[PDB]
This record gives sequence, C-alpha cells and structure tokens, in this order.
Amino acid sequence: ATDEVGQALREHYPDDNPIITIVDSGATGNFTQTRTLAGMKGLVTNPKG
Amino acid sequence: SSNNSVPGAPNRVSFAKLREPLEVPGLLDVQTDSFEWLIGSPRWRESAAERGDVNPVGGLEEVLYELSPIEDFSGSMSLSFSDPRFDDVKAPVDECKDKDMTYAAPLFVTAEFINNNTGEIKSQTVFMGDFPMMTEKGTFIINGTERVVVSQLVRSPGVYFDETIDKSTDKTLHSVKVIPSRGAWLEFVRIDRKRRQPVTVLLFSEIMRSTKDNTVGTDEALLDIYRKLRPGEPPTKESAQTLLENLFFKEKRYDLARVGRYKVNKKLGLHTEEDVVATIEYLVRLHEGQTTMTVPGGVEVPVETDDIDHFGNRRLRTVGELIQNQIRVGMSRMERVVRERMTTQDVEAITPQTLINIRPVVAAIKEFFGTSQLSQFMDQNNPLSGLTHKRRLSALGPGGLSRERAGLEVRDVHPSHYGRMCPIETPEGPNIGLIGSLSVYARVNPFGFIETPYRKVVDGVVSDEIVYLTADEEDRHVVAQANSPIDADGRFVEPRVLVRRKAGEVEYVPSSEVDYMDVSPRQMVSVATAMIPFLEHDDANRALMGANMQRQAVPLVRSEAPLVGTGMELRAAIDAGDVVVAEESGVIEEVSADYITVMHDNGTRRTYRMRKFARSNHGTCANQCPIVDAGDRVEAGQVIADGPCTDDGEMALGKNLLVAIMPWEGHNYEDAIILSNRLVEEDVLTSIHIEEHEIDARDTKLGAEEITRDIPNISDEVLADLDERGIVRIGAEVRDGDILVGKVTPKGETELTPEERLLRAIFGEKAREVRDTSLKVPHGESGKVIGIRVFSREDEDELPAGVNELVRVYVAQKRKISDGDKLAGRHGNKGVIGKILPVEDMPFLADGTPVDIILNTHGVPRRMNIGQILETHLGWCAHSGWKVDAAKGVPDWAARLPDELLEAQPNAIVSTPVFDGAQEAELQGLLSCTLPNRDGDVLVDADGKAMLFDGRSGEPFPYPVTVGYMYIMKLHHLVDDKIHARSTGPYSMITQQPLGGKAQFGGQRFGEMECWAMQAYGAAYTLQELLTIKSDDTVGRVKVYEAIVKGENIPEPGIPESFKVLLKELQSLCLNVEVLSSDGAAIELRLERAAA
RNA sequence: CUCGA
DNA sequence: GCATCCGTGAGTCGAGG
DNA sequence: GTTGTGGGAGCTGTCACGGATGC
Repeated sequence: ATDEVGQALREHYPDDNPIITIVDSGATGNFTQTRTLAGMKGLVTNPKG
Repeated sequence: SSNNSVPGAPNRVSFAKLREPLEVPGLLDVQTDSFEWLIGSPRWRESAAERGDVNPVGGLEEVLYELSPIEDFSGSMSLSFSDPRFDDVKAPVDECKDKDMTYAAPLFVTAEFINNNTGEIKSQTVFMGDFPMMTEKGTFIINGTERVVVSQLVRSPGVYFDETIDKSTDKTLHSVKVIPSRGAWLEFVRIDRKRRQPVTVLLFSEIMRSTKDNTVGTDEALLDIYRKLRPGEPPTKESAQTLLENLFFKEKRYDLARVGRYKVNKKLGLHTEEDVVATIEYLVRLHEGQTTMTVPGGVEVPVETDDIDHFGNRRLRTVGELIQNQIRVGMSRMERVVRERMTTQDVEAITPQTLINIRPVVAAIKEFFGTSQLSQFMDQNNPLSGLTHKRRLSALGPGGLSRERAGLEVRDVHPSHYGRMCPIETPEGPNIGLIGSLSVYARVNPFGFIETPYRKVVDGVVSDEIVYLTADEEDRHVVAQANSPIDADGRFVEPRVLVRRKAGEVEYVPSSEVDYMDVSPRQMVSVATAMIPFLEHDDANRALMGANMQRQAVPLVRSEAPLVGTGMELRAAIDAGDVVVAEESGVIEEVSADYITVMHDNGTRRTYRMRKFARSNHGTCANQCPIVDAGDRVEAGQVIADGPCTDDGEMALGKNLLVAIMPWEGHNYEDAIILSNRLVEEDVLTSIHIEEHEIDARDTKLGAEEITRDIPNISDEVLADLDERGIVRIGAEVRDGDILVGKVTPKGETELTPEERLLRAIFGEKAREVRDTSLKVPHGESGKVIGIRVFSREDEDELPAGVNELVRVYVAQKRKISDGDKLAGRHGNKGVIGKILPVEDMPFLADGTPVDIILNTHGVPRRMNIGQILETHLGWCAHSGWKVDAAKGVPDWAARLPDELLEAQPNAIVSTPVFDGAQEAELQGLLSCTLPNRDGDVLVDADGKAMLFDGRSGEPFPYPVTVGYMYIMKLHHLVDDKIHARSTGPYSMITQQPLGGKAQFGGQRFGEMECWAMQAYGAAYTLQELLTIKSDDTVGRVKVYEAIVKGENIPEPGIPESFKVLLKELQSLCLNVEVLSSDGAAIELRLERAAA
C-alpha cells in the first residue's frame, strides 16, 4: 500500500514541481522522503526492532 | 480562545476544536509538593487530607519514627525524637546569592531521654542543623549558586520474574529477582554473589519435586549458608543461626519497603515468610505457565514475567525522598555515637544534648547537595531552561544504573510513558533516552509512581469526573482518545471508538466498552515540546531538536511574543517563575524601574523588587520590567512584570522575522542563514551577556599578595580607569587586555632578572620585589563594567584560609547578531548565519519591504519538518490580518473550527495547539482572504508566495517565492564565545604541553586520528613540527619563537618532554628502560648568552 | 556533570 | 575432559563550573 | 593511658571474545 501511494504521488506530481525537481536532479534527498511527506510514512519499527 | 483563566493574559485566539476539561497543574508541583511532604507543611497536610488517608507523616517525621527509640542493649535507657520544627530562614535568597551562603533554616526536635531504672525523663529541644531550603521557584541555593534536584528513575522495591532462553536447546528458563528497600537481594536460591545454590537445600511441583537435594533437618540448610556465604571461619552451629535470623526477619538490617511491600503484597496476597513461600510457588507455576496461582491464604495472582521498564514497576524518587534518604544516613551515623556514648557515661547525668552529635547529619546533607549527581547547576539560559530542568527525570546517579551499564532497551520509549514522560524531549548526545521530562498533566504520587488524569466514562458517556491512574491501573482499563467525536452530554457519535489496552496496542471498540478518556491531546507531551506549532507535521528527530533548542534561546534586550504559538507560552512563562505575579488582588500604588507596590483592598501593602540586569548561571541577562501603570487594578495571579524571555506574560523566546524561502547566491548553502542588516541596526537579535571576573589576594610562601593600583612599570595612562584601590571604575569601558583589578604577588630574590638585580642595586631600590599578577580581561571580551563587589579580611568578611582580599568585577556586553551566530526555528531547523546583507540588496516585496531572513529551500523537504512552512503561512496571515467572507453563508472550509477566527486585525496573536488547532484546509482558506497593505495591494497570493526583486541587480526574481513570518530564536552558540586562537601560552607542568581550553588560552589538540591523516599525506616534517616544537620541545619552541622574531629559519626539532616522562613512569614501574646509540651504551637525558 | 558538531 | 571465570576492547574534537 | 553492651558501604539493568585456571 505504501509503494502504491508513492506511485500515485509520483504520477500526480508535475515534473517541474520543486519537490520533484530537487530530488530527481540529484540535488538532495530521496523519494522516500517525498513519499512520507505527502502520501504516507508507512510502517514504523518496534522498540525491539 | 485560550488563557481565559489567567487575569490580564492577552487574547491569543486558538484554532482548537476541543474543550479543555482540565487545566495544567502546577508545573513546579513535582518539586514543591515533594519538599512540602519532606517538611510536613500545612499545605501538604491539607493536600494529603484531600487525596490521602487520615494518618499522614512527612519525610522527617517518618525518619524520626524509624529511628526511635535509640535504646541501650540492656534496655536500660531509651532516647526518642519527635516534633520536627523549623525556625525562620537565616538570610533571604538574594542575600545568600550575594554572600555565597546556603539558604537554610535551623531544624529543631524534641529529644526525650528515659532511664528505665531511675524513671528520670528529661525532655529537651535539640537543634539538628541548618537544613537547606527550597525556594519559591523550586530550587536551592548552595554556596551562593542556584541548584536543582532532578528526580531520579529507579526500580521500586519488589519481586520481578523474567523469561530467558538457555544456550542448551532454546529452553524457556524462568528467573526471579527481589529488589529491597534496603539490604541485599537474591535470585533463583543463589544469594549475594554465590551461585550453585539449590533452591531446596535451604528450606504437583514439577521440578520442585525433582530437587537432587540430599539432606534432612534444619541444621543442614543452616550450616550450608554459613559455609557458602560466610567464608574465612569454621562451620559453627550458632553463628549461622544468628546470621540467618538477622538476614531478612530482622528489620534493622533488612528494610522492607513501603512501596515495595505494597507492590509485593499486590503480586502475591493481601497480607516475610509468607512472601518467600508465595515466591517459590510463583517461580514453580511460572515454569509451568498457568494463568493464575493459588497460594495458602492468598489468591488471584497472574503468573507472568514482569517488565523492568514499565512505569508501574519503575518509580522516581523526587527531591523529598533523596533528601530523606541522605538524612536517614546522617541519622544512623549519629545513632551509632549515641549508643556508643550511652555505654560509657553514667546515667541520670546524660541529657539529650550530651549524647547527640549532629556533625554526621550536617556532613551528610552537605555532601548530598554538593556532590550528588542529582544536585545540578540550574540550567537558566532562559525561563524554559529552568522550567524543564525542574520537571526532568534522569535514570543515572547513585542508586540507579550506570551511564555504561545502561544499554539501549533502557532508552526506548515504553508505551507506559504515555502521559507520564514525554517521548520527544530527550538529548541527542550520549545521555539520549536517559534524561526525559515530565509530561504536562502528569503528577507524581505518594509511592513515587507517575499518575496521569483521565475523564471517567459511564455507559459510553464522557463525564467530567477526573481520576488519576498509575501505569498499572491504566493498563487494566481501556482509555479512549482525546480527539474522539463526542456529542454534547458526553456521548460518542461514532458507533465505536479508538482506544488503548494493556498490551500497549490500539483497538476500535464499541462505545459501551470504554472506561476512561484522555483529558486532552498533547497529554503525552512535555512543556517545551508542547510549544512547537504544527508538531504533528514534524518528524520526531527535528521535533526533539526543536524542544532542545527552545531550551537554548538567549534572552534578548527586548522580547517579542511569537505571532503564532501554542497555548503554552503563557502558562509556561508563569509557572517558570521569572515573571512577577500579583500574589493578592489590589491596585498599583507605585511603579518604578526598581519596584512595584500594590495596595490590597484590605489596606495591605505588598511590594515587589525587580531583578535588574542580573547575571544568570550561563551569562544570560535576567532583567524584569513592569507592565502595570500607577492606578491600575490588578487581580490575583495577573502578571505584573515581564521577565527575561517573556512578553505580557507569554514565553517569548525569539522574534517574528520576515522569511523568504529560496536559495540566494549560495550564502545560505548547506544550512547557512542570510540576515537583513536591519536586525543589527534595530537590535532585533541583540542580547546582553554578563560575565563575572573574580580575583583574590591571598597568603603565599614569600609573603602575602596585595591588591594595589601601584603595579610595576605600568603607564599612568593604562591605569587611567583604575580607582585608588587598583580596581577598575564602574561604567568604565574595558577592551581585552585592560586591567580589572591590580594585584602584586611577592616575588623571590632568585627570580629577579640580572637586569632587575642591577636596577634595584644601582638606584637603591627597595626590597618589595613583587610580580604583576593583576587580573586582566581575557581575549575576545569587552564591555562596560556593570558592577564591583569586594570582600576584605580586615572587615568581618568570611573568606577561606590565607585569603586576605577578594574582588569581583561584573562586566556586561551588548552582542549584536553576527556572522557565525546560531539561529533556529521551533522545528529543529537550526543554522549559523552565513552573511548579513545590507538592507538594500535583500530581496524585497512589491512595496519595497525587504525580507529579514532567507532560508535555503534545499533544507526543508528532507528534514521532514514542513511544520516551519505551515508556520510561515499562518504567520503571514497573522501579520496581515484577514476577513472570511460571511455573506451568503460561512464557507465549508471555515465551517468546522472557526468561531472568532473569521476575522483578525493585523499583528493578531493566534495559538495553534499541537494535535489540535490549525487544519490545512483552514490555513489555505485564511491565505485566500489576506488583507492588503497600505495601498490596498495583496502581496502574498493564495499559495503563500509573492514576487520579489533582486536588491542587487534590480530585476525581479522570475518565480514567486514563499514569503511569510517565522519565529526565530537566537540560540546560545555565538562566535564571540567560540572564536579562539593562540600563538603561544601556558603549558602544563606535568606533560609540558599547552594547556587546554579557551578560558586558559589553550592550544588545539592534534589528536591521534589527525596524526593518521597527516601520515596518510606523507607530511613527515609537518607532523614532527606539530608534535615537537609546537607542543613538547621545551627549548625547541623558544628557539622557534626567537627564530621567527629575527627572520631566521626554523631550527631542527629536539625531543618531546612527554617521552622523557613516559620513560620516568616506566622506571617507576620497576622497568629498566634505556636509550642506546648505534653501537654504544645508554644515552643520558638532561651562561655565555646572558653575559652578552 | 550538562551540553555542541 | 574441558566449562567458568576473568580480564580486555567498545569515535573524535569543542564549551562552561 | 586506654578494662561494663560491639560485622560497611559500594554494584547491584552492558556486550562479545578469547584463553588460562581449576574441579
């Protein structure tokens, strides 16, 4: 479900959107951050791990 | 719609949609109520009558009951202590700070002595010592410095079972441990670091029947304990009996806890030996795995392994209890000498005063407050620092675990911390996970367990009856959530509700299954954390950083409350205790920059002295200003004067800055920050920093120093600012290097240079022969001399041995924001100032308004703290004001929350609570109806962006930029404090290397990894030079200086003194080390220039 | 002891 | 014949008091 | 010169490893 929402996000975003431009150009950051910012963070770890 | 309870508190409109069914408790109660228990004040009497049984006993009363009566071995005499009373306080707080005293009160007790064979009963009032006292703000004053007693986390007494797995076949192996209030412990029956102990060799059972054990009778199990734990002595029949009877049955040695006894009796049975039988049955029936267990006389106990981090088995010992335990230690050390004197002296001639030596109790209290890891230098950079410091909980210290024996599971957020210990506020460094802060609404209970409040739920009906539950009680119930839909009359609208159960897991249960409900969202948060707008929009790393950095803001000369905040600023400022608050409602009778007098209605006068330009423990400036005018009618609790970081009663840790979010010419590259020079010209980030230089004239071998304005061969002009005493004059501007207090130190005759010898001979000089040891101002420091304090041995001023005079110069400096300074928002978005641009080349809006701060875009998205962006948008809204169009109805986006937020004047004060308040849709809506500027121009569009001009070329920037208003704090990390260089300075007498630290004008350390780096380059000569003629070559370095001064090449390097010292240490280890030539014996290590 | 990278 | 008990490792550089 | 009664504070929430020792 997380990967699907990330995919829908990457589709909906215009490619000149600044949050996309900054990641794609290789400037800084990955798309997992784009996905947790808009979309959903997904599963989070346990105190055990 | 917040702050209605506090009179005069400004009107901060709140986006919240939930009613607050419970106000914040006394944010210092964690400290006060503890100390008031320790002392037995009427406050605590009433507070225990309201929520406690009828027989209360304070800390000192309890210590006395436990100690009474001091009895002779023959039972011939008995001493009994009772009725602890306090006199008034010795000296006020400011007086104790000034004189370097300890705020304290004399402690008195009634000591009744009885001789059982003479009937003589001579009662007496004995004095126990100067008991240090807790101030209004919840601190102590020791040696004139203010200190906090941080609550400690420790395992409450009781028995605990766990389930390990053996390295044999992964078999489920049970184990147990009994932690006592006092004494030794045991495990399964291994006891006191002596393993190989069969559980059946000391007395349906699965393995209890299997015990392997070969013995019968009671002498075998009695002798085995003396032969297995008391070695160095033959096996006897009486000594083992005596030790076994004095081990756990004896109450003097083994102190059965009260909290511990409660926990254990709750674990086994309502009503020692019974306990040990129940424990053996528990371990057995846990090795089996049965749900419940039936013990003789006791019933209804679940067979389960206990969690060591659960807040129902992990207590904290507040200041009261730490003090109580130190007092108990002192009291036992006194009782020892009391009995030891009862023995020797004659009866009927010994009064309570004659056999009661208080020296050990005084020494115990002193050692506690002066060496305990839990009596800490009060963090008081600003009010929030101190407020969180008092509410803090740490697990290190004497009695807890070790900073190195504390693994990672200790530092993990346990689900029972919900509403008790905030999960965000904790250090980033080594102490992470070990130091938390008490949750906002949390409250400690008599047993040291952290309780939290919940609203009672009766038939799916949220009531107003609040109840405080501990971790255990909470686990046993189902707690609804705070943001749960509720209709008026307390009725859940949805068919089911989200809730939390004992397993630390969430569920969606029908409404009729809920027991309690959260009192409010953010119930889990701490004070600092509760002040981050849009917290839920920030990742826990940057939020933790934001809390920690709020606790580092420096007070500014002029403080400005945040344009957009939470609801916590007011209550935080008030409880913190750095604002003056009207203790009694009246009318301001007089107001000055110095004091404020209020005439109560009953004719009473009360007056408050304003702290004016006070130096804090960390150099920040504590300076109060009144906010009342003569003739003003003030209600009780109303704020009378603002403190260091407060504005009209609200925590104002920073300023509202016009921010533009866009990369600007790289000067904000990689987290740097660009500031408009306005912030310098208008002192928007200027702060006051007050340092205290100190110097004493004392007794030396060659005589006694003297504080004198007459210093050897100093220019009359240099002393131009010294008074007749040799002390700088008040209001004098001191640059770095100037004299602050002249002082000469007796110099020996052998030290006089040949030049000085001849000078004193020819001109017939006197025999003073002193050295200039005057107190000069250290590098990178300057300012106006605020103050001068002086203490003379001549006068009746108490000083240490051999210390004649002692003067302290208090110097203030105004620090303007500068390149290098560290700023940050409330969202963990830190950065140093890369450049401060002229206002003219700052990007500016259409109306020429130049932005104040440029925050690089590249920094926002990866840190997961868009909270700052939402804050920027709402801040621009608040700076411009708005009017939602109501004609034809209220739009759907503004329908839900907005009540009096439908319109707002420019510079409106709004609060967006955490986990409630401003919703994204509502933010956008407000952004649509921004009011225009003077000329009716809307400058920020509905996206929150605006065109901007390049103040450098003149051309506009091609694309709209997000501009807004952001709250920026000046964190206490300033270049003026961190710049430091050294060409040559003092060295250590032991290693002969440069001293370390700026304060000592030290040198930088070229560490081992740096030498690795240097080698990797192959810079042999650089590494040698760094390690020989810059550090240790005692002749090489002076040669190098001499060669640089005379334009000569740098000499060849010699031998590091540290090597000679290593050789000497080896030798002292009986190791014969020796340096050898190519073909030779050991080389040895160890005038004409002067005559020239 | 707390804190900074 | 080996099983335990012990003794050794566990990042660097900076600031106060 | 000491002549009636007499066991203390401390860990005490670390882990992973390799090799004398000791029954």
